[PDB]
Amino acid sequence: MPLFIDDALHRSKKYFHAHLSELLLGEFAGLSLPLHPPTAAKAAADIDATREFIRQWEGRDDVEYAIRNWSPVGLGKTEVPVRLTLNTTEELVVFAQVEDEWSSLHERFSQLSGFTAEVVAKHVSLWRSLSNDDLSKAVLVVDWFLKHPNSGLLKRAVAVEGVHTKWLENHRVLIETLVADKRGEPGRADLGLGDAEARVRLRFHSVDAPAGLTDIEVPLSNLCELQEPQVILMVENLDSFLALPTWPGVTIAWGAGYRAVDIVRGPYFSNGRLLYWGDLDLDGFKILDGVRSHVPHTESVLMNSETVSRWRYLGVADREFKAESFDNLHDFESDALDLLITDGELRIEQERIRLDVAVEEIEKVIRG
Amino acid sequence: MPLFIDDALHRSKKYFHAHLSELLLGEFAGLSLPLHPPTAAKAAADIDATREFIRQWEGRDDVEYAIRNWSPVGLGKTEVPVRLTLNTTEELVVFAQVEDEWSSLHERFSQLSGFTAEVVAKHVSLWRSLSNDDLSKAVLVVDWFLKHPNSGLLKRAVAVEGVHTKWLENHRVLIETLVADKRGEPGRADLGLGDAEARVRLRFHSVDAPAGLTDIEVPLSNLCELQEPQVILMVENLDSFLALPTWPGVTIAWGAGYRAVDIVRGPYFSNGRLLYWGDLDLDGFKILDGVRSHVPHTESVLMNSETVSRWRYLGVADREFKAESFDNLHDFESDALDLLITDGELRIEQERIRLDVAVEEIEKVIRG
Repeated sequence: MPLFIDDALHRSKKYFHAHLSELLLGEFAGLSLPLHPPTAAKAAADIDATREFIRQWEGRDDVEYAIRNWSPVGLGKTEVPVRLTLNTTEELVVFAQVEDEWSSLHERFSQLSGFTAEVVAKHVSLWRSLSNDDLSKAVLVVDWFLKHPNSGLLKRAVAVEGVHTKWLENHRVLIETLVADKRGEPGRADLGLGDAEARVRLRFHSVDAPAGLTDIEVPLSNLCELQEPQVILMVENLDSFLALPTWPGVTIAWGAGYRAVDIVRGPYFSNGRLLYWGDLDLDGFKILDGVRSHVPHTESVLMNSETVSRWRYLGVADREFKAESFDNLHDFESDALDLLITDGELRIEQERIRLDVAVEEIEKVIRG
Repeated sequence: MPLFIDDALHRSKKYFHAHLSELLLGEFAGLSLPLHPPTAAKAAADIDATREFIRQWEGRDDVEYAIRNWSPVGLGKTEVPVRLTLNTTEELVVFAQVEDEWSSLHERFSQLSGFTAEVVAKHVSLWRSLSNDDLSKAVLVVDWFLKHPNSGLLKRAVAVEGVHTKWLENHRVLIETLVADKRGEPGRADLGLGDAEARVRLRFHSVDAPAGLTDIEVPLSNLCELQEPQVILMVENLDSFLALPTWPGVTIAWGAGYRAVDIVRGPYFSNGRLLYWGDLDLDGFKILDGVRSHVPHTESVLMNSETVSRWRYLGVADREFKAESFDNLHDFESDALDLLITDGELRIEQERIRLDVAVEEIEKVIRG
């Protein structure tokens, strides 16, 4: 089919957008589009559209013309445009009508001349839409990450002017690439940003309270400053954790559900006898399994078929129950979870156990 | 209009439900419903419906009948039912067809005979739908609240079997009424339940860290176990609070927004020089005002027209701005809030201040 000038314009702009990387590198191979001039029969079938096709190309210096003999259809020998060829990037950009976009791209590109041009061009998609101020901030941030490698600092501790956390996160992939470039690392550099926040809550009896503080929440990293505990009681439910009294030599730990598995990776938790009390449901047993995966001498409390049998009348159906296998449960815990399964996937929350009964069973287990 | 038997049944049941309190008290005044027998003309216009009306009442001992003379319409003297009268609660309940509901209501009511019958009947709406087990638990809970007045304990510390927090809350108004009854208090008793709310977060320099713990979160009640601070830096935004370094003799406190006003009620906060750093918006200044309402020597940091003037280019419009007057701001803070107002209700979040600049201004203010 005949390629009209509007169609060539569209294809040229589409190609320009498809090869933005190469053009910024000066790697323009040229674009050649055949215009497919009408056959004699088509020229005779629609004389006016064929005239329009030819007229749209007349007088262009980048267009090849050829004489076709249409004498059999009464038009005689007529010169028709056959092919557009754009050899230079300037010809493409002026033809594709993208001069302002190209100038803005080169201006932004030139602001990035401190980095490898090849890498910049390959990821043009990351920066073509940024403001010049955003680019200047980006350069400043890259220098900051090069001067403070593995800072371990929170995203907020990047003290670069105009750089707030939401902005730094939004362009993060670009920053990682540019840090990799300056470091000579492939792809994306580790920024060495931190997250901190590894926290755990502990309660003490007044005789053991560090500096007399009987209820503290600390980062896991500070646990080495404490006296080693003889007994740790980890409690999943917070309300049960808070209602318990405190005992000499016993550190009470809040398990915070599944967070228990990450918490027990701290050496503090292996230095004592670890007792765990969770929910009587799938999730409590899965947390117990994960805890023993790091501290195998973990003893369960109130997570036995005897307690289940007593308190199942307050159980509700666990709505999310999916049979999962746990490798680190003892037989009596497999028996208790199976017992919860068969009564209709029961969940017996810790809060349904009478606090005094839980205290009595805990005291029995702790005393040995 | 003639009242058919179905309509009387409906009205009797509706009345029964409307006076449930009085019936349980034996205060049944009787129900009298006039049946409005047809006039001669209506009896003649619809002979069959009139026959049905009469037939539905025939043979009932509680129905008054009267002879109407319908001879002018060819029916002669005909006896017609004129009025239903139910004098006893049994007649009403059997007629209203609510025997099972009435028996269940009295059984539940008899379970409440330990309390004033009048009060129980007046609030029948609170208990008619409970199970007998829920009633037994309620009695046990009432005895618990009578034996532990002003316990200050959390809802979870109610160690009554089968009573969990969600259940105790769902029936709470009923429990308060019953405790009031046994206490001889009008209406609803204070249960004397607590909320054990507090929680302030503190960071220390390593030389001041209690037992070497440099980042702790404690209940406000534990603050008396700490050494009195020389300087407190309260920070509203958490990310700024965490990114700051720690200084000798300086305790950094997390203000947690509006929670700062309740936190500073602790004597710990008056024992030192209290510095506050909040957001540059309406909320930060309102928190500062509330803080000084308890600790008048509170000094603001970075909440001045100089800092505003420098960082306003990162401000955004505060969308919830409502002109509020604050009594405890100093003139330079009124000037800074007014400056935020006039540039279009700006919010300049703490995270937009360069961390090193905030550190420098904080260090200047702390050093004096």
